[PDB]
Amino acid sequence: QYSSNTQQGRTSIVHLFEWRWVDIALECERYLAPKGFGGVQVSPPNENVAIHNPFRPWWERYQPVSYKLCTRSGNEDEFRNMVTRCNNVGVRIYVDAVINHMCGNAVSAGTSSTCGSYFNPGSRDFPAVPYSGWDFNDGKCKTGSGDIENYNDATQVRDCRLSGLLDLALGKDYVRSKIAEYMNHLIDIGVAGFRIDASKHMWPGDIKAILDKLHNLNSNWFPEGSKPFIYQEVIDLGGEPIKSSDYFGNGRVTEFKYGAKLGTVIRKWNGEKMSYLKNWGEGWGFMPSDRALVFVDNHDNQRGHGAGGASILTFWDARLYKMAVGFMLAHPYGFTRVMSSYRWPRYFENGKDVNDWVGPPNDNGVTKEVTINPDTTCGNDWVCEHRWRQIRNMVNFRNVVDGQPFTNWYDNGSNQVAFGRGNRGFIVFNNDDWTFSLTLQTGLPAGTYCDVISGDKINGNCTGIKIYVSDDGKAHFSISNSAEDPFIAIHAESKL
Amino acid sequence: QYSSNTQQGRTSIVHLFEWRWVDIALECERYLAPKGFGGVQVSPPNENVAIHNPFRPWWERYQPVSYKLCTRSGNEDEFRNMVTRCNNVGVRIYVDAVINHMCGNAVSAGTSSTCGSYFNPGSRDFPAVPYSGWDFNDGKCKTGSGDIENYNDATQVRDCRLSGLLDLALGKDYVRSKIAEYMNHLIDIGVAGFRIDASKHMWPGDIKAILDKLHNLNSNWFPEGSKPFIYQEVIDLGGEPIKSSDYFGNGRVTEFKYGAKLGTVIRKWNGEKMSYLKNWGEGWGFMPSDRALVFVDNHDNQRGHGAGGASILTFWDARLYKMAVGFMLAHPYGFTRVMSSYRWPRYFENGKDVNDWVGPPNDNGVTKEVTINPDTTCGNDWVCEHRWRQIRNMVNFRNVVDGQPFTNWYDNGSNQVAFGRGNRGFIVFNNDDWTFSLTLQTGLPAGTYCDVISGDKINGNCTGIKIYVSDDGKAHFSISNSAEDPFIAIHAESKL
Ligand SMILES: [Ca+2]
Ligand SMILES: [Ca+2]
Ligand SMILES: [Cl-]
Ligand SMILES: [Cl-]
Repeated sequence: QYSSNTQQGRTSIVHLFEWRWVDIALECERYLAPKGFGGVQVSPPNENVAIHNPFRPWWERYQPVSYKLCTRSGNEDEFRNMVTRCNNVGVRIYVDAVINHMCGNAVSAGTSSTCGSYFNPGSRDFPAVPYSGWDFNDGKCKTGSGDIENYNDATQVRDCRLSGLLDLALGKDYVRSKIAEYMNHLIDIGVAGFRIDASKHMWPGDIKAILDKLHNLNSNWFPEGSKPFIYQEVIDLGGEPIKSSDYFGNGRVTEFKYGAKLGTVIRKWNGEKMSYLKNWGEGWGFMPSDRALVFVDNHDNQRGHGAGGASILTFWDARLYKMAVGFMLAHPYGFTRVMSSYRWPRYFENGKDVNDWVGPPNDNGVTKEVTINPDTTCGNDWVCEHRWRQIRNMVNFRNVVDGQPFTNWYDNGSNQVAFGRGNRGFIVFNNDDWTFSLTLQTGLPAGTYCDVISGDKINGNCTGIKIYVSDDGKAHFSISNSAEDPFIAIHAESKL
Repeated sequence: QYSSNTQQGRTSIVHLFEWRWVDIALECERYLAPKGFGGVQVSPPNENVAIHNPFRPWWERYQPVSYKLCTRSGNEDEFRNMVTRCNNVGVRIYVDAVINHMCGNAVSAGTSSTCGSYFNPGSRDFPAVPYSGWDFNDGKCKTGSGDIENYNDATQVRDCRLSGLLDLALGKDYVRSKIAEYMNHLIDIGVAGFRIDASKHMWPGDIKAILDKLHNLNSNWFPEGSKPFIYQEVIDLGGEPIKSSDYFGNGRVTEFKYGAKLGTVIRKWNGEKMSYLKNWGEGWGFMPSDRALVFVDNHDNQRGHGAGGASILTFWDARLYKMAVGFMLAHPYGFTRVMSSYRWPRYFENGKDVNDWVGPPNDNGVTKEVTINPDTTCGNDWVCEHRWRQIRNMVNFRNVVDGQPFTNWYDNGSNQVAFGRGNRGFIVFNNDDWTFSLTLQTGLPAGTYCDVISGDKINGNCTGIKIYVSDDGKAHFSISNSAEDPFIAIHAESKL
């Protein structure tokens, strides 16, 4: 469950948040694959509730109605097509498994669901699964409201409803089998792994129990004995009885400390600065590197009230986003995931985004297709950070320097750093307010390297900055505190 | 060190942030004392640096220059006068001890100091103490910058400089004696205890070592064997090697989880709601009640980037501030402290308050006196939350119900709660968006009680809401979701 199952060098997976299958299919073939991306974190592919108030939320997909692969992204047919096509290009698909609950109990009974299955939350009836009264933890939960009231009572966290969300009774085999059936169905199609949603609200043991019921990856794209890659969403920044570690037995864990801290350091808040990043990794109190799944921002927290808080850097602050993402990708710690969002009428009001609920760009609740522009950017309001050059090349930079150790770190006791990955890469940062000039030991073979940030190496030449390295490995760098991008990166493949 | 040393029933101490001695003297006599306040947390009474950039900060008082009781609040003469006068009315004085460091090392040498003592930070010379090179942890600190670089290395946290702040060598006896001398000087004047600043950056043992060198409270106002009340500033919300508990041996600890969480619950963020507050206290993972020192907001975090984050409620959001403060005071857990701030040109910019550095209201760096208006409010820009009726009476409510157990808790599985303190008090809350009507068991003797929130009991009558309780203890309540104050509180002394 620890192996990504990616294909050939590929070190990172992108989350094409709320995208439609037909669009990820294409995206895979036309970009993802040729641009070295490992895989795609898809949105909950199961039939969910249709929330009309507010209008079609970004979170209605985390409120299950059945396990029919039939969401706003498409139907099973379209879904299979995507996996098949993406797999044919070495781009893995990772399904967002929503398995601790169904929809909110308050929700009105009816057919208001992405696939039209009937369902009555008040009576606990989900005929399309099927689930019923005794398949939910109603009895088991010890709280007065039946809701999670105190995150200090590890037990009520897993046995009670998260925000009123009907908590499936995962202790029962009927339920574990129904879920395993769902996840196995996916696997048979060609899935490479999952993102176990709300892992904190599930007993590690239950998650294991369920995982153990899984088949092996489809012999048609994976080797014999391939195990579904498993990363579980657990938000643990201390202060709670439940610890990320509690889940290492099932697979990787989402390290939310990573993105939080990094952002705090890039934003230069709380006296933090980049020179303090010498021992970035387990050194800053982060879960063991090969049990971690990192990212700067994830779909949820990029909206402000996630784990990190206002400190989380998102696409909105591009100049600093690109940097934090660049640093992350360049550093060896954890397994990386890059975000790819969509734009929305962000309107802050005393502390909150009154619109952080807004769903994907659409036309009367119908998700807009992702259109590509001659300059490789997207249309219809899809941000497409994964297509940005500064990130894209760094997504590749990671690939190129894979396996190489962290070294040749330099700092100016401020915000001007730089470090390399063995002899295949080097990256230099300047988050200070004064031009950065100095000759650094790049630990790279002599030659002329193209900065894959300001440009690329095309037809034997750089389109951006050129860096000159000499036998002794040294090279001079110059990054103005107001440069387009205050950081430069070079690697074995960007050498002329 | 655990006993507050307060006087007769008095359960809470107010922090008259940045106030001048002459003003606290008066305040004590004219208000504090008659209104049942226990004590006052004064600002660092020692000579500090004079920061002209930005102009006279709220934090220059946490950057020591000598131990001369001579700050912007006044001179020793004025200081003694305050203590003497306040003590004469049963109002204790608690000094903010700034003892882990002096000023920042970067600071220019000179006499730019509240009392004019000379001092050279670069050479480590504080002739007015006196301290010198070997009296600071310069050697001891293992980091490269000499600054605290990783809060995951408990040891460098106490041996290295906090934000460049020269870290006093508290391992040495010369230093412990110099500090003890300072704290003992204070005690001889009439101090009741302290607030040990930056306790996290000091070894529990050092703090004990220093405390042990202290005399006993002045026999002129305290009983024989009175021990200085000790509450240490330690910000611990988990995730770190250093734990609040690590200091229980010295005295109480600032529980920052309290204010954070409560605010999150009142703001109705992260699915939180008041009905979940059944077992508020150690039940929510908080440090042992009689080792805790609670508050909603403290001088630091009320500015946003403190422990709690944007979740911390301050005077700015009065409607919700009053409630959180009311709940806190009404609930038995921990020893309470109420904040009293001053207004400032708050200007937010992408995440931060570009003015959270602004000092107290003034006239060319001279602190403005605190003026009182006919309606009991303050002038010259001093907020004076401690004078607000909703708080003031609750500060007394605590006194009245002292010793009584938590009971008769009620919730509507939402935000409409209520609970009582034995048979001397009852409080009802409505933080829901719909009028609150219901007959609750107040566990109070039958009679007609005045709501000490909407009004008072004066000359045998209520000036605000009247609550009618019958023998059976029941009483009806009605709080509109848009009432002036969405919570009502009654107690033994507000009965006609
Ligand atoms: Ca659960
Ligand atoms: Ca220290
Ligand atoms: Cl996630
Ligand atoms: Cl404090």
